[PDB]
Amino acid sequence: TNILDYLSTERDHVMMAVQYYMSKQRLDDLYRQLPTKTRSYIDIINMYCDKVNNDYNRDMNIMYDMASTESFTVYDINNEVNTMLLDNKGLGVRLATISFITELGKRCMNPVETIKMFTLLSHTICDDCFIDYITDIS
Amino acid sequence: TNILDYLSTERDHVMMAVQYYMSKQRLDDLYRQLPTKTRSYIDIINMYCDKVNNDYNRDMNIMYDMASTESFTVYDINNEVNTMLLDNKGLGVRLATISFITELGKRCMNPVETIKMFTLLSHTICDDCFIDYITDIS
Amino acid sequence: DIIRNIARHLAQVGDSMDRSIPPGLVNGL
Amino acid sequence: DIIRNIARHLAQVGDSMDRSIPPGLVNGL
Repeated sequence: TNILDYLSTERDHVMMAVQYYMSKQRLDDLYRQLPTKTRSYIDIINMYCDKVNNDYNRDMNIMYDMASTESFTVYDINNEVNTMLLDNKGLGVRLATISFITELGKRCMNPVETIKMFTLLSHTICDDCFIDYITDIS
Repeated sequence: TNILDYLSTERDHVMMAVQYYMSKQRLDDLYRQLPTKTRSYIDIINMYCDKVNNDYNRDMNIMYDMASTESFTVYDINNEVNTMLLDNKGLGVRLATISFITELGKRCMNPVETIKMFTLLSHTICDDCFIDYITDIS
Repeated sequence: DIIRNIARHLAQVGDSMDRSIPPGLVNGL
Repeated sequence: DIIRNIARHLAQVGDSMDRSIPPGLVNGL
């Protein structure tokens, strides 16, 4: 899953550039339009996931390198997460899952499959429990 | 298609924040990994689409406001574009289409449908003709 | 339909931008 | 499978981060 192995022809480079442009423009514009509340939540997720990534670096890295070794579906990642969040109502596990899914996305070169994963897993992560924490902290 | 009408509950705000975090992190990391060549192409697309947007502002705006009035599919947008690019081998039309599809994406609140559109239309836009221009200009 | 109209509009804008570039500076134009 | 192992790992990391926050500062923790 090395970026260079996906950028073999000029068409590959140009198509990457166009897809990046479209996605970057869209994300910048979305943020420009977001309510202050939503922006505050983004900042919290940023700061708290950075703490997980910092404080548990070696743990997170292990989880990444294990996901590398085996092949599995977005579906079953999702279902494995939903099971954990059912009986674990902690804040930490939700933050760690966001960091983990985010890393998985960084390692995925299929943009449609990536957004599908982010979209599904964001539904799973944002249960009543998570919403209560985020609104409490904010 | 106003952002506020999609952000009705706290769950809506938090899910938006998580999805933004994941997508932004992914895009930043992708750029950090891109070859200089690809980055050069992104800069060209940025500069040339900015020129279209500037020099033909009133034209582009009209096209946006018309797309607002009617409902149509990504499929038929795509096929309408492919038809134009078949018999029009100009640079301009390709740049204008990128700007147009990018705007459509900014106005779409469904992230999966948005990336599907960007992905499909980027394939259509990046024909041999476009690649020849981009490599010539770069 | 409308989609066709927009696409035609895009080609017209594109061609006019092409014609505004001094000839020779971009191969193919 | 592995997926289960990772998910279990995520909960362990999460719970340890929760326990490192002084009690009371976050409702529910």
